Amino acid sequence: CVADYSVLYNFAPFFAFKCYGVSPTKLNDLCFTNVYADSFVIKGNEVSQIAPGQTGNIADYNYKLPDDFTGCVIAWNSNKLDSKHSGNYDYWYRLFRKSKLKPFERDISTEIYQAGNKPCKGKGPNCYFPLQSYGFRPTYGVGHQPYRVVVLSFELLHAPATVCGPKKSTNLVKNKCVNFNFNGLTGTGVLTKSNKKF
Amino acid sequence: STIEEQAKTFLDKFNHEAEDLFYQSSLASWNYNTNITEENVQNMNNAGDKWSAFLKEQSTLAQMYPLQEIQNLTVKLQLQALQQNGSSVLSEDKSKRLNTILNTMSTIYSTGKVCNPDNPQECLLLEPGLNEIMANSLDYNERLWAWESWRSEVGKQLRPLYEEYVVLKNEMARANHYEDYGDYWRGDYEVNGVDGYDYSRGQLIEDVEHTFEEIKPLYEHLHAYVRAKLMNAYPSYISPIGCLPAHLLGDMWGRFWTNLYSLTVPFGQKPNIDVTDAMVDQAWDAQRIFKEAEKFFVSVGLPNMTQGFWENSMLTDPGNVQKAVCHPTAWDLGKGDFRILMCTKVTMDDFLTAHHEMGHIQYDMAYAAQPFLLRNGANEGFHEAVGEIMSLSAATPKHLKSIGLLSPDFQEDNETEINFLLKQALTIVGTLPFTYMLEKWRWMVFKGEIPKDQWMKKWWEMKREIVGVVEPVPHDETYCDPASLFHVSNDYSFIRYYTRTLYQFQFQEALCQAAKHEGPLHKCDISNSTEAGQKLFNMLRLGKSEPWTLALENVVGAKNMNVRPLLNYFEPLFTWLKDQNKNSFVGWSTDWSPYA
Ligand SMILES: *[C@@H]1O[C@H](CO)[C@@H](O[C@@H]2O[C@H](CO)[C@@H](O[C@@H]3O[C@H](CO[C@H]4O[C@H](CO)[C@@H](O)[C@H](O)[C@@H]4O)[C@@H](O)[C@H](O[C@H]4O[C@H](CO)[C@@H](O)[C@H](O)[C@@H]4O)[C@@H]3O)[C@H](O)[C@H]2NC(C)=O)[C@H](O)[C@H]1NC(C)=O
Ligand SMILES: *[C@@H]1O[C@H](CO)[C@@H](O[C@@H]2O[C@H](CO)[C@@H](O[C@@H]3O[C@H](CO)[C@@H](O)[C@H](O)[C@@H]3O)[C@H](O)[C@H]2NC(C)=O)[C@H](O)[C@H]1NC(C)=O
Ligand SMILES: *[C@@H]1O[C@H](CO)[C@@H](O[C@@H]2O[C@H](CO)[C@@H](O)[C@H](O)[C@H]2NC(C)=O)[C@H](O)[C@H]1NC(C)=O
Ligand SMILES: *[C@@H]1O[C@H](CO)[C@@H](O[C@@H]2O[C@H](CO)[C@@H](O)[C@H](O)[C@H]2NC(C)=O)[C@H](O)[C@H]1NC(C)=O
Ligand SMILES: *[C@@H]1O[C@H](CO)[C@@H](O)[C@H](O)[C@H]1NC(C)=O
Ligand SMILES: *[C@@H]1O[C@H](CO)[C@@H](O)[C@H](O)[C@H]1NC(C)=O
Repeated sequence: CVADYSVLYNFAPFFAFKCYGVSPTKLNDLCFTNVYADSFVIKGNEVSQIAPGQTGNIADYNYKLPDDFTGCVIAWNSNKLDSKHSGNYDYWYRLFRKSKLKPFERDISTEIYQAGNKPCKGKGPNCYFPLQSYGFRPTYGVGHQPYRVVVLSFELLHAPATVCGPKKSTNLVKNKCVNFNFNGLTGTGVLTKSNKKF
Repeated sequence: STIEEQAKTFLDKFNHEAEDLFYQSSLASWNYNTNITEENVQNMNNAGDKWSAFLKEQSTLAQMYPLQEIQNLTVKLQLQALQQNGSSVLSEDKSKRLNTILNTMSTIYSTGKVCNPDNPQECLLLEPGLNEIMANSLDYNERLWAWESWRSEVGKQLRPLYEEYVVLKNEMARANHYEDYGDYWRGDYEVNGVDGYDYSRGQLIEDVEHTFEEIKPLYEHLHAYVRAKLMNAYPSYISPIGCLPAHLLGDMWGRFWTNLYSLTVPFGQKPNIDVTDAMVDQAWDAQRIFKEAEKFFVSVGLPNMTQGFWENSMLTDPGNVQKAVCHPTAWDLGKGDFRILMCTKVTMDDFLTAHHEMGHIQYDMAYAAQPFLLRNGANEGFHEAVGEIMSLSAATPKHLKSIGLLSPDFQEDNETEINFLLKQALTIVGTLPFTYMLEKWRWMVFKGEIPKDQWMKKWWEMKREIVGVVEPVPHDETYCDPASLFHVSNDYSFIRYYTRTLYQFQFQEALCQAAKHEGPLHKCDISNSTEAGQKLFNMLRLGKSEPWTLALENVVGAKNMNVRPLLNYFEPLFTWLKDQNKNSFVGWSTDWSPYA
């Protein structure tokens, strides 16, 4: 399809919207193989922990990515929409994972926090459950609020792109020497009205 | 595999749980504080119960891993905290009796009342008038009657209760790793694990005696002046050199002589440096004062308060059914929520109190990033000192000129600084004797040196000696003067202040020295300083990962306590005391008794 990248600039200013493996000026005029739309919620302090290559203690816990992640990851606050004065214990996250994760892999498969002499597994001492409830409040300061984040990977690879930015046009001038371009038909001349029967 | 790996796996969830449940309990308590209703009381109580009970499930597994194979020392200190403040030894009966004694002590002390003389018709409590009858009323007969009646009506009831409480605490400490509950209080400053900074428990008695004696000549010099001024208004009652009666102190416990500022004034004709009168003229209010207090931290460099704090903190008393208690509290809840619940009037004293309260919030916010189990100062007194130094620095005439309420035309001379020096000494120097004597008597009563029937006698043996104040009416074993005191009747260690006062002066002199500031030590503002602010911020975010000796050596390059900054601060006042008391006797007559 045709993907325009001025849509978010219409929207609110997303705080940690950054680009690493792409060209910011050529975004609207670059072709990508596909688009990936990983969208999740992070708290403010560990938002940057979801980083390309620099996998934070949360990235290896929840969602990792390759070193050369091409595209842009957009992060913004969702406090007022997704915060309750009683604590967002419905919004959970594996705060207690054990090792490194792998790119494009949900943590729905639970990685039980098992580290100790106990083969206990599941939940409990030395066998804790990795999942932790965010417990968000709209009254919290910075670093403890639900920054909703999305991974918009701009993958461009061997498969044909077919996902590029739009192209604008200009007016039509007749009976005047001019240059022209019609879907890639260069040339100069005088354009008039014809009576052919295509 | 190892002890540390399993311990940190165990602590991973417990750190978050200690954040969560403690925040829930503190939030219930804070909602009750902002909204005093019965249901808020129930929420506070239930949240505290659930939090403290959940502490047991993790302290049980904390003792499961002993403390003799720990090399990080984070696990070691955190497990020591778990096995001390979430563990106990007393059986259900002994602990129940202890808590019942505490509850009865609090009930009698708070609900105790003294009626007007020769009449049961009208009766008053301690807070409404007794703190003000001593402070304001000066009549001999009325004050003597109120003092005798109140002290009797508290001590006579509470003394056997304290005799039972001390024995129960001694038994609990004996079952603990302490010799006695006196040693249990002596173990608060203890340090272990790091050689060269470990604190010996036996030094606490030895250290205090070192400096206090050297400052004893000063206090009696002050006593050489007070008895001169008091006899100005009380000629017949007071002996020329004898001990002072214990019912005209101006306060119930003889803590301060500053409230006698008018009585003990050096020069009563120079007006005070007052901006409260000028506050109205310049349309000042609470928000302006608090914003300039924030600007103080802005100029020094410490991070300022977030708008989330200013939005929710109650600056003024709502009144009506939305009643509260505006006592200065620097609430430490965490999760970015640090709020101040204190009602502020348009005065310079409330300005000082606002700085004092905001300092502790600053410290808590600075070290909040540390683990919740180590989110503590070096000891009890460092947290107080953090706000106390800024509160003291908020008493500088030059920065008050910078405020604008006090015009720059104000002048510096003898009677705009010496008048403040005497007030500051009466605040600081005058409290030292009772401050040390209370801890001394508590140590003596808990240790067991004194026979029971002599417990009160020793209490009145050192009153004539250390403070130089004698009772106006003898009090036997039935009476208990410390039972009328806040800390003793409610089991609160009083040793925190006798060290915070020593630490704050060193902190203030370090700030004044590293910033290249000249002039007398009573003129020092750190608003336009960066080295002092940075060197304070170095300690601000450290947390509990250091002891108090090491942290104190990170201030002035000296591990242990000292008194040189305190002597230097009142050094012109020391010269004043020496000069003006040439013909007045130095000391006090213990044997003298005004009660015939
Ligand atoms: C181990 O567990 C125990 C629990 O038993 C903890 O002990 C508590 O420690 C806190 C922290 O000091 C104590 O709280 C203190 O209470 C003082 C008394 O306040 C009462 O009275 C006033 C009226 O004067 C009321 O308004 C108030 O609501 C209370 O009813 C306060 O004065 C203290 O505040 C001081 O510090 C702040 C800065 O933090 C200053 O701004 C203040 O001006 C003031 O100087 C303080 O809040 C509590 O009382 C202790 N409980 C018991 C039972 O003793 C230990 O802390 C814990 N050990 C750890 C965590 O290491
Ligand atoms: C002894 O205990 C302390 C406290 O538990 C341990 O401190 C922890 O040390 C690790 C690494 O030394 C820190 O991880 C670091 O995190 C930062 C920021 O995410 C990152 O940039 C680094 O690359 C590293 O991953 C960890 O944050 C820190 N914990 C705290 C609470 O400060 C210490 O490691 C323990 N000693 C040993 C030998 O393990
Ligand atoms: C303080 O708490 C009381 C009760 O805990 C609140 O009173 C309730 O307020 C809600 C909200 O308006 C009403 O729906 C209830 O009917 C009230 N109940 C009672 C018994 O008054 C009170 O509003 C709280 N104060 C503030 C400022 O919110
Ligand atoms: C710290 O610096 C500020 C600004 O440099 C000082 O504020 C000035 O104070 C003088 C006298 O009080 C006034 O005449 C100026 O108008 C003030 N300037 C500004 C920009 O406010 C402040 O006085 C300094 N601190 C101290 C203690 O003097
Ligand atoms: C004080 O807080 C405000 C927040 O409104 C912030 O903009 C400002 O930078 C802070 N001052 C300093 C010195 O950090
Ligand atoms: C007052 O200050 C002046 C400074 O010029 C000093 O000489 C004088 O001794 C002071 N007065 C007293 C009583 O100390």
